Amino acid sequence: FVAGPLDAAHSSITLNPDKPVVGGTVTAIWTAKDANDNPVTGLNPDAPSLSGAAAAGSTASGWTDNGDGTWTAQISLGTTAGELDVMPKLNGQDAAANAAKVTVVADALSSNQSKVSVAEDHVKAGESTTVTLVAKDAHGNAISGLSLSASLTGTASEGATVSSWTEKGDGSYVATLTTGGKTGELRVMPLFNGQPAATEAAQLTVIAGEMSSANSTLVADNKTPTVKTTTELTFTMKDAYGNPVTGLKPDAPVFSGAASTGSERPSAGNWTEKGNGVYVSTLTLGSAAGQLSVMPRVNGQNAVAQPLVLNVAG
Repeated sequence: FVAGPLDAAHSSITLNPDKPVVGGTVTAIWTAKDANDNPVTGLNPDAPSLSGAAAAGSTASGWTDNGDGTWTAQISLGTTAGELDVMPKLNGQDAAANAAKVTVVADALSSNQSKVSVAEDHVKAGESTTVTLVAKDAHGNAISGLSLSASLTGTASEGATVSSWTEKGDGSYVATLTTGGKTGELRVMPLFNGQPAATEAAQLTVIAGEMSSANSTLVADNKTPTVKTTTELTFTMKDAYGNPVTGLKPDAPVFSGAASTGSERPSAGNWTEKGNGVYVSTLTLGSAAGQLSVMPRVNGQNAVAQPLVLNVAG
């Protein structure tokens, strides 16, 4: 017998498969029925209606009437990943109860389009920085849900580690890179299925750690200088691992004791780094004789365990 008019509330649409890849194909299967659930054939349907991010550049063939109430169309997908919503239409009106929805997935990870970056390109020994991976396919689609690892290379890779990765959405992933006690060059390559996930490794320099007052020393060329004369100060600065702390100018030292109390106070001149982590300054003694305690300062902190003690001669 002849079926009644198409009824959208009794009709449906399916897309097969779910998760097709960009540039691939997806099949649309529209089940057309009347209000008595009888199949509907011999219609003149409009072209399939495509929406969502993945509809861009996607094209549909005409609908094939299978003679059983099912109508099939092939969709050639564009290169944009994301949601694809498909609704059949008859004279501009919806011809199914709901649109069919799939996620069109990005293609294989492209090392050329993907990028790795480090928040700081100089990191102090023992400290950490953030590594960011932006993972993409050849068309520039962001790749979600990746399981990642990392490869560390270079002089400073021994003792350095990378944490678990955190996905931040839109194919962005972050991890913590912790350096160890070894200074020098370090390169980080995020890995996907054991292969490089980026064009080139992010590069950083591991520099000396925070200064260690226990490993640092201050000496003078004369332990008994006369009032108002000078003595050369030699300040050797190291981190907790014994690395020399280079390129870091100390502050003015702090003076206490009898020899710091005269009308003329002792004063240290500018520090010059003359050796690797070795800073030299000229100390001009004050007008008062007696014991002088000299405490070097670096970034507002005491730079040695115990002060240099001088006995200033009258």
